[PDB]
Amino acid sequence: RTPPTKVSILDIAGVDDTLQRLLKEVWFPLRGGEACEKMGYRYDNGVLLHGPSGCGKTTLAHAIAGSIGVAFIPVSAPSVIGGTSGESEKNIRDVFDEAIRLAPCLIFLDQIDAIAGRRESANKGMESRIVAEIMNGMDRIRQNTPLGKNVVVLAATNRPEFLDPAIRRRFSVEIDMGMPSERAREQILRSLTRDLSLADDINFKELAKMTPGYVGSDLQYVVKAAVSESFQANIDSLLAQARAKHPADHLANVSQPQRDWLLLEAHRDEEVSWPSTKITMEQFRKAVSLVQPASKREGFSTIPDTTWSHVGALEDVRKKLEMSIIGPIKNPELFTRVGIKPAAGILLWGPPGCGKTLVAKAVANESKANFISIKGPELLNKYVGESERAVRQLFSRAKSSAPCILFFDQMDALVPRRDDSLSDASARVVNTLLTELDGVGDRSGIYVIGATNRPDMIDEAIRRPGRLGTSIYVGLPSAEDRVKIL
Amino acid sequence: RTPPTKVSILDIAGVDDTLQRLLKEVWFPLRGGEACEKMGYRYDNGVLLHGPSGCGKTTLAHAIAGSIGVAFIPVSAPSVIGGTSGESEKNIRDVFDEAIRLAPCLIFLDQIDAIAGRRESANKGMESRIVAEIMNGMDRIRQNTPLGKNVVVLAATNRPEFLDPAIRRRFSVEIDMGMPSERAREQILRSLTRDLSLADDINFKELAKMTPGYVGSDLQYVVKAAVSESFQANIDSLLAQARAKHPADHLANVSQPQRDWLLLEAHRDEEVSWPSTKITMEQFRKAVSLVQPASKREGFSTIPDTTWSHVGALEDVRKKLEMSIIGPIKNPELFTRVGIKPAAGILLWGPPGCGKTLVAKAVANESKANFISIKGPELLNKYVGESERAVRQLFSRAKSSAPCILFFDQMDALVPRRDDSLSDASARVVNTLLTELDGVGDRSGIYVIGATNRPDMIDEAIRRPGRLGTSIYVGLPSAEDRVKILKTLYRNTVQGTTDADLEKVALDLRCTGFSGADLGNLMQAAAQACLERVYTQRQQKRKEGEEEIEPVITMEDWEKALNEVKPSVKDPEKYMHS
Ligand SMILES: Nc1ncnc2c1ncn2[C@@H]1O[C@H](COP(=O)(O)OP(=O)(O)OP(=O)(O)O)[C@@H](O)[C@H]1O
Ligand SMILES: Nc1ncnc2c1ncn2[C@@H]1O[C@H](COP(=O)(O)OP(=O)(O)OP(=O)(O)O)[C@@H](O)[C@H]1O
Ligand SMILES: Nc1ncnc2c1ncn2[C@@H]1O[C@H](COP(=O)(O)OP(=O)(O)OP(=O)(O)O)[C@@H](O)[C@H]1O
Ligand SMILES: Nc1ncnc2c1ncn2[C@@H]1O[C@H](COP(=O)(O)OP(=O)(O)OP(=O)(O)O)[C@@H](O)[C@H]1O
Repeated sequence: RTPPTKVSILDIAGVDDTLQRLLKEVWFPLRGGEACEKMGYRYDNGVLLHGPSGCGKTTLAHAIAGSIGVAFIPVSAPSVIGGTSGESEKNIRDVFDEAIRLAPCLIFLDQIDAIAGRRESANKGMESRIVAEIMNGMDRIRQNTPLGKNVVVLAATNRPEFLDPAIRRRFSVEIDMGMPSERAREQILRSLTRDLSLADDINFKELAKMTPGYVGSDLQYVVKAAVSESFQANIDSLLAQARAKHPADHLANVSQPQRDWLLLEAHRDEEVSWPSTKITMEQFRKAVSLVQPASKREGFSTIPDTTWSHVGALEDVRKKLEMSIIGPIKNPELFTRVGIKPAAGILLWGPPGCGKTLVAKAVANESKANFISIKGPELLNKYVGESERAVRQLFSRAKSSAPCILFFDQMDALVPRRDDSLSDASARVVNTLLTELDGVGDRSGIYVIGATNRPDMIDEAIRRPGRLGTSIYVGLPSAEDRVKIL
Repeated sequence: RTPPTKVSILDIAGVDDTLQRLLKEVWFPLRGGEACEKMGYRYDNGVLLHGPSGCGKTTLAHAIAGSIGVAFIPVSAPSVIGGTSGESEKNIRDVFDEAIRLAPCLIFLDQIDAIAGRRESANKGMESRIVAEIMNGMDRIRQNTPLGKNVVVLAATNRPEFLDPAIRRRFSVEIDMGMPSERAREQILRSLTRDLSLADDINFKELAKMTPGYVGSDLQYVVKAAVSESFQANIDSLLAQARAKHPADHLANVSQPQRDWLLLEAHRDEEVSWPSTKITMEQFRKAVSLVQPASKREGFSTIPDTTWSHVGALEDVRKKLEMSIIGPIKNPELFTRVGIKPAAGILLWGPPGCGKTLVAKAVANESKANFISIKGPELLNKYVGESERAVRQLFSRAKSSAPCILFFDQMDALVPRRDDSLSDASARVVNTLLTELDGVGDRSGIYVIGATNRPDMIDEAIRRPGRLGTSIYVGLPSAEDRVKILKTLYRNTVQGTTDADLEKVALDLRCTGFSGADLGNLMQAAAQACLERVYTQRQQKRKEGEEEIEPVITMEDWEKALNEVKPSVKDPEKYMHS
C-alpha cells in the first residue's frame, strides 16, 4: 500500500492558466467517479509536463496528489530496473496491475527519457522491450476503464525531442511549464517568504521587477542567500565571545580564518542561544549580487566600473543613448502608453580609440543590465555546420535572459562579403544574422550595439531600420571637449 | 484455458477494402473447417498488420476474435520472457503446443520487433535462439494441419524494416492499415459519438471536411475534448455553491486557482448530482483548436495575428496570392471541375524590409493553414549524411500533414552554388531539394514560398515551372501607398487622430524617397522627440510649482524628426536590372 504525502499547495504560484487547465482535465474523472460511470463517456488518460529543470514539475505533481487526496504511486527513472533480464518487465506489470486494482490513483513517471528514449538510439534488446511493456500496460488500462477504474498517468520530462514519437502519440494532454513574468516572480517570492519575518522596508514588488531571467528555483535560492547574510552578526558576536573565554594569546594565530576555526573546535559542547532577527532590503540586494542566473556558464561578462564621469564630453550622444536603452528598461509604462515598440539596435562608427567600446559598457552599467561582447571572428569554425548553430544559440541565450545588451565589436569583417560573391561560409553566417535580427520572434529587452572603426564597406541591408538603424558618429575635433578629457 | 473477449465491432470504420480482404482470408479456414478437411487443399497461415502507432491494429485483432467467436491467445512482446536462460524457450513451445491441441484459435503477436529484430543487430545468444524457436514452431503447424488443426497467426508491427527478412518470408499475407480520407473520418466520428447524445446543430460531415491530417486516435481525442468543454458549466455552479456554504470571507484567497482548490478540499464527503447536458457545434470547434495533430513534434510554428489590414496597399499582389493559395485550399471543387493541378510555389523578390516575410505569414493566417519557416542555413550539420536526411524528413512531415505553407527565407545562400563548381556539401543539398520539388513528391496541399532580398545570383533550374515559377516583385514607389502605410501604423495607438496631418507629411520631398522601414523609423523618431518635450516641461512645472501626463503628439514633433532622418536604400538599379 502507498498512501499520499503532505506537501504545501500554497508554495507554487505564477502558473494561473496552466493550473486551471490541469484542474479541468483531472478534477472530473477523479472526484466525480460515480457520475462518469453512469454517463458512459470516456476521459483523459495521460498528462505530460514539460519545460526546463527545476521548474517545479515534481513539486506540482506531488502537490496535486496531496490536494485531491488520491493514492500516489511514484515511478522514478531507475526505480523499476533490476539485476536479471526479466525482473524489470515483471515489476512494470506489477505496478500497472496493483494500480488498476486500487482506485483513485495518480501514477507519476518522473524523468521519462531515461526509460523510453528513441528506439533507434538504443541498440540494446532490453530497452526496446521496456518501451513495449509500457505500451501493453497503456492498452490494458483503456480496456478496463468502463467498469470503475480511475487512474491518471502523469509524466515529467526536460526535453520532448529525446522521447520516442510512439509514446508521444499515446499521451494526449500536454502542459508547458515555462518561464515566469514580473507578476509571477512576485507571487513566487511571497510563497517562499511566507514562513519568514520580513521587515517593513522590504518591497517584494521591487525585487521581482529587478529580477530578469530568474526561475522558480533561482528565486528560492535568493531567499536562502538572504538568510545566510543576516546571520553574520551572530558569527561576529561568537568570535569576540570565544577570544575572551579561551584567549590563547598569539599562539593560535598565523592567519584570520584558521584562528576562528581553532576557537570553535576548542568549545565543542558549548550550546548558544540565537536571537531571531529581521532582514533588510540591503541584505536582499547583497544576496542578489552573489546569485547566479542558472545560466552562468554562458558568454556572460560582468559590467565594469565605467560610468559617465569616465567619458569626457559627448553629452549629446549620452542623452540619445539614455532615450534608446534606459528609456525602455526603466520606463516600460511610458512606452506602452505612447504606442511605440522598444528599440532594436545602434551603430557606433568613426576613428579608432574614441571611446566606442567604453560607451557600450557604460550604457550597460548605467542600466544595471547584462552585457555580452563578441569581437570580430570569434564565431567561425572549420566545419560546415557549427558557425550558424552557434549564432542561433547566442540569440536563444539572449531571449531566455533579458534585459541585456549584445555588443558586436569590429563588424567590418562579416558584413562586406555580400555585395561581391566570394565565400560560401561567410554567406551563410551573414544570412543567419539578418534572419535573427529581423525574422520570427526576437522580442525586446535585448538591444544590439555594433561598433566599427571602418564604416565604408558595409551592406546596406544590415543598416536598414529594425536591424541596426541608429547610426551614431563618435569623433573628436573641439577645444572645450579636450579640456574636459584632460 | 483462454476464452474470447467482448469488444465492439461497430467501433472500427474506414477500412472497407482491407477488412474485406481479411474476411476472405480468415473466414473460410476458421468457419468451414469440415469443408477444408474434406477437400485437402491448403490455406493461409500468417497475417501481418502494419502501419503507424494507434492505427487500431490491436483493436482490429481483438474485434476479429470476438466477431468470429474463436479462442484468443494474446502474445505481447515481453510476456514470454523469463528469468533463467531456458524458461523463455520452454514457454514459446508450450504456447504453440497448447494452441495446436485446441482449435479453432487466433494467436496474436503484438509488437514483434522487440522479440524478432534483425539477427545481425542482436549480438546476444538468447535473442537469436528465440527467433529459431519461432521458426521451428511455424514448421510444426504446417505438418499437423491436414488432420483437423485450424490456427491462424496474426501479428502487428509499427515498422517493417526492423523485422528480420527471414520471418518476413515465413509470413504470407500482409495488410496495410494506413491513413484515412474525408469519408473515412466521418465514419470514425460516428463510431465514437455512438454513446453520446448529440445536439441537432452538430454536423459530423462538416467536422470531417475541416479535419486534414488527423488519425483514428486523434479523432477519438477530439470527442473526449468536447466532453471536458461541456462540463465547465457544472464547475462554475459548484464554485458559486461552495462560496455560500463555507464563506471563509477573504482569508481563503491570495489568487483565483488556489481559492477554488481549498473550497473543494473542505467539502470532501459531499456528493453532488450532475445533469446530463448536450454538446454544441461551438464546443466542438473550441475542442478542435486545443488539439494536437499527433505530429506537433514536427516544428509547428503558430500563425501570428497578421491580417491584410496590417499591410498597406499591394492590392494586386493580395489578389494574386488569394488565387494561388486560398483558391485550392478553400475551393477544391472548382479546381477539379476546370481541370488544372493545384499550385506548387511562389518567389517573393525585391528591396529589403518591404513586407516579404509578413506576406508569407499573412497568407498562412488567412487560409487558417499551418506555417513553417526555415531561414537561411538552419539545415546543415558537421556530418556527411544528416543535412540531406533532414531535408527528406521535412518533406515527409509536410506530406503527412497538409494544408501547410513551407517558407524559405533568404534563398540567396543555397541556390547560386550550382553555376560554378565550389563545394560538395552544398551540391548534395541543392540536388536533394530539386529532387524533392520536381521528382515524385508534390501531391499538393503543401505550397512552397521563397523569399530573397537578392534575386541576382540564383540558378534558373529552381525558377523553372513546377518548382518556384511564380515570381512576385515586392517594391514601393507611390504616394497613395505611403498614406495607407502611415494610417496603418498610426492605427495601432490605443483624444486626437488628425487625418490632414498624415496626408501633408506624405507630400514632402524627403518622404518621396523612402521605404516601409523608413516610415516606421520616422514614426518612432517623432514619438521620442515628443517624450523629450513632455519630460522637460513636466519636471520644470512639478518641481517649481504632481500633475498629469500627456501622451499627445502634434505636428511640430513630426516636422523636427522629419528634418533629421535620412533614407536607407540608395540605388534601385541593382534590384531591377539583375
Ligand atoms: N515554480 C516554483 N515555485 C516555487 N518553488 C519552486 C518552483 N520551481 C522549483 N521550486 C523549488 O525548487 C525545487 C525543485 O522543484 P522540482 O524538483 O519540482 O523541479 P523539476 O522541474 O521537477 O526539476 P527536475 O525535473 O529536474 O527534477 C522545489 O522543491 C521547490 O522548492
Ligand atoms: N573619451 C574617452 N575617455 C576615456 N578614455 C578614452 C576615451 N576615448 C578613448 N579612450 C581610451 O582609448 C581606449 C580605447 O577606447 P575604445 O576601445 O572605446 O575606443 P574605440 O573607438 O572602440 O577604438 P578602438 O577600440 O579601435 O581603439 C580606452 O582604453 C580608453 O582608455
Ligand atoms: N481506426 C480506428 N477507429 C476507431 N478507433 C480507433 C482507431 N484506431 C485507434 N482507435 C482508438 O485508439 C486506441 C488504440 O488502438 P490500438 O492500440 O489498436 O492502436 P495500435 O495501432 O495497435 O497502436 P500500437 O500498435 O502502438 O499498440 C483504440 O482503443 C481505439 O479506441
Ligand atoms: N507594408 C508593410 N506593412 C507593415 N510593416 C512593414 C511593411 N513593409 C515593411 N514593414 C516592416 O519591416 C519589417 C520587415 O518586414 P519583412 O521582413 O516582411 O520585409 P522583407 O521584405 O522580408 O525584408 P527583410 O526581412 O529583409 O527586412 C517588419 O517588421 C515590418 O514592421
